[PDB]
Amino acid sequence: KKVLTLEGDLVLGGLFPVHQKGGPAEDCGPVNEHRGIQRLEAMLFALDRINRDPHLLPGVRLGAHILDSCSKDTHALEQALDFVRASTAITGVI
Amino acid sequence: GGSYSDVSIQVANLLRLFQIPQISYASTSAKLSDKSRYDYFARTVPPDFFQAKAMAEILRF
Ligand SMILES: N[C@@H](CCC(=O)O)C(=O)O
Repeated sequence: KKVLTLEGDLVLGGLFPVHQKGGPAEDCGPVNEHRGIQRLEAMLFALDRINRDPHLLPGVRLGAHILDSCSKDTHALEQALDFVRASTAITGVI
Repeated sequence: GGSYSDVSIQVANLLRLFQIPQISYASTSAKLSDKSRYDYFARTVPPDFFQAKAMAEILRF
């Protein structure tokens, strides 16, 4: 139910497995400390480095709309409608 | 709709997002019996779980 949002001129979506598949009762259970959190912080770190780069897109600021898949394909597909509901618009998906 | 199992599965993945019922008439794949994934799909034909039994029993005879 949560989404990470950062303002910008062009918005790039993201999809990461922050949570392990909980099971029948719950879709999302415990957190991935290595493949869930570190990878997302890596994407944020790259975005920060680009946004203070003068040689790469000096006048355009990139936003972000990052979602969570909970290591399940049905859950991931339900979340992915945010990318296509516009047609804020999403330029590309990491 | 849905004559080939592949077409039915692909269409079912999309229709469950908008809550639209679907009834098939020729799709006999067994994968469609898992209601945790295809929770809006029905059909008037049996699955392929019994056709294998029939074929195997024909060979044994
Ligand atoms: N039952 C076949 C379809 C064949 C037919 O149209 O009779 C299938 O699942 O591909």
